[PDB]
Amino acid sequence: TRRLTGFLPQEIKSIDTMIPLLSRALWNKHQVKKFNKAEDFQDRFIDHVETTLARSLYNCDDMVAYEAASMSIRDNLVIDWNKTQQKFTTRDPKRVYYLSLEFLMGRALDNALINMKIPREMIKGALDELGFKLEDVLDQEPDAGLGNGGLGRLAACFVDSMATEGIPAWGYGLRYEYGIFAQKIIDGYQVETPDYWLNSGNPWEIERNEVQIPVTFYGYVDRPTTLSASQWIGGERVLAVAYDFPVPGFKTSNVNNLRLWQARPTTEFDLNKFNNGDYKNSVAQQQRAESITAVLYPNDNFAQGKELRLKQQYFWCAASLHDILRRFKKSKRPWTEFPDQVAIQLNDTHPTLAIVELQRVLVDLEKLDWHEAWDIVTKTFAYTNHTVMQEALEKWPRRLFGHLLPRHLEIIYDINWFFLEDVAKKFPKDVDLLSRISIIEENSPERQIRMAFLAIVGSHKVNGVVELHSELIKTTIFKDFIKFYGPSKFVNVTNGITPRRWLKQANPSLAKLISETLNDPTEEYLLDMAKLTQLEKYVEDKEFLKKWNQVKLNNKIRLVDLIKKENDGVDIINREYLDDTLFDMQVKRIHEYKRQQLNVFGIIYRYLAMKNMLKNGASIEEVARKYPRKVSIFGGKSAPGYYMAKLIIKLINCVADIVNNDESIEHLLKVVFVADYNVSKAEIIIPASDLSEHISTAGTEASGTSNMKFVMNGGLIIGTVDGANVEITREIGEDNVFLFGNLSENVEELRYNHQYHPQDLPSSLDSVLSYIEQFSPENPNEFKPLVDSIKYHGDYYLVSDDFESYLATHELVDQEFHNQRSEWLKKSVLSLANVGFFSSDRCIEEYSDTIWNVEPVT
Amino acid sequence: TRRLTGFLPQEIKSIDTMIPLLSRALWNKHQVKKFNKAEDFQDRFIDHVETTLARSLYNCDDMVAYEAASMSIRDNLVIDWNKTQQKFTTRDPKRVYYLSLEFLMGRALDNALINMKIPREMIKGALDELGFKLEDVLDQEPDAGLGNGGLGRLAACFVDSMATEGIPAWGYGLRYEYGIFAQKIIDGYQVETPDYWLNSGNPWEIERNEVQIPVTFYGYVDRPTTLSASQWIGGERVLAVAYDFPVPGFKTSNVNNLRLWQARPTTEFDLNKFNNGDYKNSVAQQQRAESITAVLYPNDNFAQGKELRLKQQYFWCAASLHDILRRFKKSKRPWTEFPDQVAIQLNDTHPTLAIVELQRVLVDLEKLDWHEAWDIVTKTFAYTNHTVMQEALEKWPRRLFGHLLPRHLEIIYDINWFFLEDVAKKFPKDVDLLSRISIIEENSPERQIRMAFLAIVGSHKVNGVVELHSELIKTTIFKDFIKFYGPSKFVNVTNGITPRRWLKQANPSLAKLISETLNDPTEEYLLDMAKLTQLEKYVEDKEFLKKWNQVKLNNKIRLVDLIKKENDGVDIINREYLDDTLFDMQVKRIHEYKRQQLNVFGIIYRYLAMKNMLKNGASIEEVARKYPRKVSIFGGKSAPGYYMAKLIIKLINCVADIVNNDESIEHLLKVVFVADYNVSKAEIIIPASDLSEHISTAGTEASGTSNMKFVMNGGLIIGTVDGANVEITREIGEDNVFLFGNLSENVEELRYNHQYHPQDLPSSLDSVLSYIEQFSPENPNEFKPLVDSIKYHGDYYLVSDDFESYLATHELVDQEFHNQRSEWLKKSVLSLANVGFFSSDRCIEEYSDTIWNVEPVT
Ligand SMILES: *Cc1c(COP(=O)(O)O)cnc(C)c1O
Ligand SMILES: *Cc1c(COP(=O)(O)O)cnc(C)c1O
Repeated sequence: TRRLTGFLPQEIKSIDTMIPLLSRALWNKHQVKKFNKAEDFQDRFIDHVETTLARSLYNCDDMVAYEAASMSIRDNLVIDWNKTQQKFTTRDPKRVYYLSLEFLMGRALDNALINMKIPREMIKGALDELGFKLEDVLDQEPDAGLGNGGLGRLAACFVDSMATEGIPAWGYGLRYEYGIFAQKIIDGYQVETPDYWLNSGNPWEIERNEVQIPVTFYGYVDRPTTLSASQWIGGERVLAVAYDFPVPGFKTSNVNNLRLWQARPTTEFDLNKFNNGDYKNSVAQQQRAESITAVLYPNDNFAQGKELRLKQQYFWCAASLHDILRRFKKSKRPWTEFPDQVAIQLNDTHPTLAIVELQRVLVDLEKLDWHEAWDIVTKTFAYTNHTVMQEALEKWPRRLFGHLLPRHLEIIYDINWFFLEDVAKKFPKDVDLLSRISIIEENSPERQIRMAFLAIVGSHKVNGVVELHSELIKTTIFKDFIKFYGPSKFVNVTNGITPRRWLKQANPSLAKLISETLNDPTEEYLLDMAKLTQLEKYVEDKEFLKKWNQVKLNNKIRLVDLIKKENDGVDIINREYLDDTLFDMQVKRIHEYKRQQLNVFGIIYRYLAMKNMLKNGASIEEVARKYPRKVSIFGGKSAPGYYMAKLIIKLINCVADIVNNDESIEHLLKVVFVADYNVSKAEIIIPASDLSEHISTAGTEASGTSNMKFVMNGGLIIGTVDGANVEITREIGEDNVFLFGNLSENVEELRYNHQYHPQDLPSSLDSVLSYIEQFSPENPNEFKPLVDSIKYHGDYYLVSDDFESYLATHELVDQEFHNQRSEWLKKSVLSLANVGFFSSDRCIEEYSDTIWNVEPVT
Repeated sequence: TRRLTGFLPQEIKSIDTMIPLLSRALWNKHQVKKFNKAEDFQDRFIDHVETTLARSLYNCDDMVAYEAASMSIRDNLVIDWNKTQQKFTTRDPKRVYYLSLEFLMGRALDNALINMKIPREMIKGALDELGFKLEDVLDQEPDAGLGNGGLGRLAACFVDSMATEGIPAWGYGLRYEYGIFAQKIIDGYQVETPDYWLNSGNPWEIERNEVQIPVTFYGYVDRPTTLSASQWIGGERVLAVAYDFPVPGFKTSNVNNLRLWQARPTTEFDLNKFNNGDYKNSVAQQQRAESITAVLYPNDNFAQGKELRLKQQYFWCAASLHDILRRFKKSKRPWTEFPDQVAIQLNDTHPTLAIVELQRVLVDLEKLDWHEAWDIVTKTFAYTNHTVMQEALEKWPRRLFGHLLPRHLEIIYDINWFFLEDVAKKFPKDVDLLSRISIIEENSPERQIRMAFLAIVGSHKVNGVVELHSELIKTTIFKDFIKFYGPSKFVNVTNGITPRRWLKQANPSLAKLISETLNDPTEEYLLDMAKLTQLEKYVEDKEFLKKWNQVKLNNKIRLVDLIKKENDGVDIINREYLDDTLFDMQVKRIHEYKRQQLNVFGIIYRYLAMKNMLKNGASIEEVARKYPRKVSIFGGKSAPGYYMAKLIIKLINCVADIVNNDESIEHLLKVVFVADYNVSKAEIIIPASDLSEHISTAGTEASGTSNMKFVMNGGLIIGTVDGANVEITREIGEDNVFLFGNLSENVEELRYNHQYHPQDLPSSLDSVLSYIEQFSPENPNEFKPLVDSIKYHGDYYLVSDDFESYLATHELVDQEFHNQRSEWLKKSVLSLANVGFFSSDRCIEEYSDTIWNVEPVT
């Protein structure tokens, strides 16, 4: 009884003898086996329809089929999830715990079908014989509302690669009920909605009602000097109940685990209250508890949200560390071996409280010496940093932090004290250094606790996400920490993406082409991306290029089908002429620095130029020869209160309404916006891409994984020389990317000249800003804040500066693609051929060998 | 696609031809079959552990096993739920819809094991081979928090019988999240707690996320004379989502359905609000919606609750009628045939709005003539009335009703108008009749709508729950209605209980005995309870009686085991001597008229008598000879604000603390209170019963089904000549029940004399009232209101009057049981032998033949 993920070997050798031989024989002659053949899947599927779902052939529809098929696949997974967890218990290897505030998991079923050792075609077969089109049942699955942007997607890809590599890793996070939110574009505006992804339960979790951790907030420390084992007599306690998500690996039978926490009240219902008619309060406790896992990134733009964000980050750090030390004590190993057995990765600053908490439990509960405990903490953590600009670094104010977490404030003051002593002993008399490098920021009037500095001081390794970013954190925001610790502590591991979701799941038709040309029927190239350089040989010969183009044309058709479906059966994109239609997409977070507005100003410019040309008596054959057939695809969500980002979404929608419906330019240009862009939409959108925009102001992006997703699928980049664009260029060659705009050196000066020595706007740009001051007749000055930020508030994101360069590169793109497609297709094949360094398997190799010092146990 | 419970035959003959023969062959070669053998169940079970629950042999504990096994059985059920629903669709028989505000379903697994055509033993076998004790896994199941008292349990039993009989019936109700509440006795007090029965989901439902009915509140009617099709432009809309619970029948493969509604907001999350930091309001709608199915019987003792109760009753009437007319229209039959096809039973007044609603939809939406519609309404409904005292008849105030339901007020005024005309034409010049029989009560200052009168006027049949009740409603509260309608309309169908839960589930050991003795290996007697009269032959012979008693002893052990478990391993009841311990239980709603206080006053009396006896130098052999070993088992819940009922629970607990721990009486008396008495507890508690108390003031109980449950299990009744006691007595014979106390004739006079001509309290009673004015040292006047109600406020429930009679009958009981158990055992065997009329199968036969005019379609 009692232990769900592994019996220590000894326990099993004792227990086994007290079980009567008949029980052991029966259990053994009826133990579940994994599917070995399609019939096996059919039998599980039909039994779940008839028994679980209490349904029959006559009313098992596609939602039923998905529920049943998911239940069958999870059954198979559980068998290997149990074996793997027992192997690690029996073999006690060093383990990796990956703490991330968001895991952008996407949809689980097809990924399980691909990472299945004995196949999508067998299951595909089996389902079709029972009456089901796999693709129709695949669509019934809601994307897990467990993450949001690239931070979470990086945690997701990693989790996959660790499982493929048999690395003993677990991810810990939160089980958000409602996602971050979900986007509807109502009347050209974004309206936020609850992302109801658990409405019909969730067939992939294991709810572990058995694992319930208590977590405490507020209270007081009573000793009756901080260094000593103190007692936190807290004021509120909530419960963390775990939910296990199994994680398959490609070709392994090693299934690793994601453990997410849901917050529950200590007292569900209060009958006293209800019976006295105080109904609202009888359920009050329940309400408070559930706030903590209700929504991702709760609005912290006011005290209550600042509090809830901290409250949530403590709850997950607390419960996860608890579960991480519980498992350790089954080893019965001495605390001094904890660093040799546990590696915890802080994916960004959000889990830094885990440092302060391990110190808190080792000193207050476990009674170690403050200094012996701190040595263990130090050797256990490592921090990945994703921030460029110092302003985005997380700080908490002392009043709030103290009130909510009294003992953890005490330990942060202690930690900082000894660190600042160590600094004083290394740089005698350097007064200002002590102020700058301190964890507590002495500010007016609220002192802050600088979390990123606490994370450097508590970790044995910090790393950036791309080489240039890494150089930059040693050179800029963490310079003093490099002086005191030495360059050694600051590493780089360039980000990457998983081949199985982003190439084999998202683009099967290309995955088959490669397995055909390179003659690799076992898809071994997904484990060894290095082999894709062989595609370079076949760059020179025609039938291959025809083949390569066809894949991309069929992929374009899928996207077109999606836009039609999403437009209630009406097509937006003109399907005839599609092979000569350049699909140009910019799908990412709507934010002024991502410069979606630069891209829109470029669209309006081209449109204005086309229209003017027609009216000056050119035939469309003449206009089309200069501005050929294009579809601009935009997708992404704005934060709920970012007014300017929400304006940019309305503006894209307005441009689309005038241009898409303007007969005169006869379908030479269309603008489309995809709502509630999530991973599944990105799996349809990315393999269809002819060109993808990666145009942020230079110097603003640290890495950038969707860039890599476009490259792995033969898409070309038009981008700024920033972020992941720089490393893409290194690997695939400068001659294959379309770079433009200013470089970072010139950014601070061009910014200065804008205010204290202004030049003027280019006529091109001035034509579009006057033309929107597009048309918007109902409110002919709605788009004014945007125009006036460029035209009157120093144009901080350099739209004016890059406008002409951007347009010049687009003239290039257009001629390349339409008029000399064999040159275009060579850029695409070579992209593929050299994308392999960005495989998240290589990121996990690097992390395992330099930071975690972890070996696979498979 | 789309229809979940049956394809009209035609639809299938058409569809079938379009399915390719290979799909049809595959589907057909992999269609789930029902378990035919234990291996079949093992395979489903292991697969659910490994796959659904992602677990393994090494960590599949009992919660896991239950979850898995439940899932396997539901799977089997679903196969026949689907067949049955399709048969009815194909055969279009008249259907019965049973509307009930509460369905006390209890725990579903074992019931399913028993009502399983090919067995608990096969499953049992199978589980044990895998490592599981059935009984350990059975306990993991929370009792469905879907009902509360007998009203709901009547609906539950019915549902079972209809299913066994192949009667085409569906039950409609609400899916309460939190039950009514759950009771913890903290410090001897009841503390209400949320009944968290859905904490780990619910493996028996089918969540039909597909069936979502809108329901509307407030608003206005706009015509721009009520008679006409009017438009209700309501002000709030909530959603009703169905959850299907399959309902097996014994030996049938006919599985019928319970459809429960959950209220959902029309808008789950409001991102606008959230983003503005108005977090609280962003989720506000959700909050309001969920109020409607959050809790059963919401506290209506203030406007807000009056409102919520009406709100809830409308929601369920509305959604259910909707679902009932929807299914009707698949028949494509004329509205004039609705009465020939739908029979809707109003289980009590709570669904009377269904009348007004069917009239509302037939007139406003379906556009029938007010008078033609009304004729259909009339012929469709029948009302079972469960109320004795007119005061408990539901009325709603016009302001509130009107405000919440404006159109339904209009129709109620109309309905009433014509009815009152009809009355005037039948009784010219009878002025006051018109006032009395009216549906709208002209009162100060708020006019009420008398729901029960509306229900009479809208039904074609009204029925009481027991013959005497029935006569009484014709004679009293509904007399004028009998004058005007004629006796014919007022029927009786005495209530009853299902044999399979209350005998075979709750008491297997007896069910085996009967199958052994009557040589009926097939348990056919559960279908034909009439055969149990054969047990009467075996009344006379010893081995049988030994056998009969053994059963009851083992059953008592079970209860004891329960109380121990519930007392943290500490036993309360002394296990040695158990066969001579009379288990005397009164498990029911704590209410002054149920007279638990009479029973407690009787316990304290006996204790005071015992103690006094000991102190007067009797040896316990002497005390024991007079007051033999008894365990009073109390169980039941008080309403949250019923101060006096809550006092009574403290008082029972106080008594138990003094008596149970009083060494002196050496275990001759124990008082035990079982907290949070639900059905499962009642399935352990009832077969263990030696005697059960049914002691309400005479004239206060309409029927009373636990009484029958006790009878079916050989328990004897001590009761008032009231309620179901009267019919129990008829059937099993007066000589087998212990009746006492005043008769109803005498109640009004005894009551009068209490105030305007008082006699004095019996000394017996005065001893106990002074003794509690038991001990309670901390607050030596806590129990005063109880004492002063009897002693100074006319003792309206006749405790004083019946005290002595009660004690006298107890003396009888005690002697019968301890000293002449063969006579006791004959009462028990004969009880059994003649309990058969109270089989809910016979209730359902009667209902089917007189009221519903329904035939089985099996
Ligand atoms: C790839 C991915 C991301 C990360 O992309 P960024 O370049 O970091 O914007 C975000 N969202 C989705 C849905 C993705 O698939
Ligand atoms: C039988 C039953 C009831 C109905 O009994 P009443 O005699 O009407 O009090 C109520 N609750 C439970 C748990 C039951 O099993």
